[PDB]
Amino acid sequence: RRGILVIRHGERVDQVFGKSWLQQCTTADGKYYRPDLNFPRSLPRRSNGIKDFENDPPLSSCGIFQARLAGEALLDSGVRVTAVFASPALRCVQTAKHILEELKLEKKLKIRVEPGIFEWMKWEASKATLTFLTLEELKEANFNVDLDYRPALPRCSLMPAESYDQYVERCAVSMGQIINTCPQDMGITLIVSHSSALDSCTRPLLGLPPRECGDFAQLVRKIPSLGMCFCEENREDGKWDLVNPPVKTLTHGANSVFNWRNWI
Amino acid sequence: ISRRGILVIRHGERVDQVFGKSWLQQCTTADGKYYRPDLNFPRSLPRRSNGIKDFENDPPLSSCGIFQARLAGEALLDSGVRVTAVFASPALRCVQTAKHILEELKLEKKLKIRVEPGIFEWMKWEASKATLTFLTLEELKEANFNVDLDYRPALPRCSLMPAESYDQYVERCAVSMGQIINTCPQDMGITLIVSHSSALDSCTRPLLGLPPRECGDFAQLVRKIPSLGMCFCEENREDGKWDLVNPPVKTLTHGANSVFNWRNWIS
Repeated sequence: RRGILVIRHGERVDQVFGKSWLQQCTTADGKYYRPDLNFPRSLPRRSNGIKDFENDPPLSSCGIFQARLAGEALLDSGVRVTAVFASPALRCVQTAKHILEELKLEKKLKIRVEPGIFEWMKWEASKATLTFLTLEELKEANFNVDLDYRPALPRCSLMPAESYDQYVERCAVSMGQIINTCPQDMGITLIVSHSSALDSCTRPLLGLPPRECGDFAQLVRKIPSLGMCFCEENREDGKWDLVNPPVKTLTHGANSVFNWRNWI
Repeated sequence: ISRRGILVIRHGERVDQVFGKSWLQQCTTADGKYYRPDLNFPRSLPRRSNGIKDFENDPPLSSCGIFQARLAGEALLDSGVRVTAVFASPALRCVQTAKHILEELKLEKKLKIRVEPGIFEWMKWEASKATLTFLTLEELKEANFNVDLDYRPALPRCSLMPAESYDQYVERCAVSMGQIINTCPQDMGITLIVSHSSALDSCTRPLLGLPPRECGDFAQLVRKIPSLGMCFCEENREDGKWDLVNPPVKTLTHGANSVFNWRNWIS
């Protein structure tokens, strides 16, 4: 059968170090350094400054570990991946990348950046306070992105004040186009997105109405990094069925800050 | 100039830390083979005498544990420091942690892991009520850990007394550190001691010429040590005294990842 696997991005640095993260890793000198190993080895090359990561943060090292471990598990599962779409958020695109690298398909498949599956604008910041990397920058930062892919919703079309109902509609519209981007291949398509997407990108396929707004927010906070939601298409009925994801869940503990001076 | 240093490092996350004492049962088939019921269980278990049953009291690194060990290894590479030797507790989680550190340092082939029962966990906290076994050097060599087959431990495995007191524990640690520090005391590099939480105190105090902490004070401090937690000592040129200093790599802080199941948590 043909399947859709919705996947949450891995741990993001600001989930661990807070909004101040960017200040914690930037020299007076203006440069980046790792004050803690969980900060990534390096940041990708970016316009409008290091200053832009603030609203579009990268994966933590743990995040990368998570994305790789899932990728590896998809390889091991024997499943066939035929396409990957990702929210323009750097945490998503990075997650897509590491999954592919462990699947050994980073060269074979090109990441399709789809703003239509971006986070609900409400939880994010306004337009004047939110910017993504350009395909060019990603290509330069070594993400094998599809330069030709025409998004169901271009980046500037995202309204920094969309309602819940507009969000779920744009998601349904985006899923629409994706499902019709060559509906033939009998493989799995990856949608690497955010917590909310596990509900807002599957319900339409399942022909279900949007959850009540309160009911929705309540469910999407419970979703962990690399959390998955799997949908399959029935041959004849053409209906979509919610099924078990092809890889196991990932459960592990935190690691709290330590200091050998804080002995006594 | 450079100085000579000792870096005590706690092992990475162990599976039973996450999945509990029942872990072995969760990843064993009705058949009797191993499988991964969650991605945090490792890809595979090493080849072991008695098959699978012995892991119960000597568990492996979780996937996360491995990530942690690797991350630190990489950081040591990046720091530019020179590592000249590694010693590890016989516990599998320790030997695994040493291995991954070396692999990221690119020295797995160049340096051989010296297994030293003298720096094993305090026996009080080890259910050698079941009887500890460990892996043998041979089994490790076969499981592809470049162990030192010639290294004569300051305390051989069977000399560990399953009822040692706190005072005996700290003394055996001091005695072991003793021999380690005299195992060619010349090279101006860093020696890794990959061991347990307790070792960050029990293996550095003697070097620092400090008396053992009060037992309660000691237990209270060692639960606060995280995976890959480090404690660094340097030797003064003249004095010959040891100084407690900042570890050559940053700390590693990250969040948990709780069990999920969508179809269910929806209703």
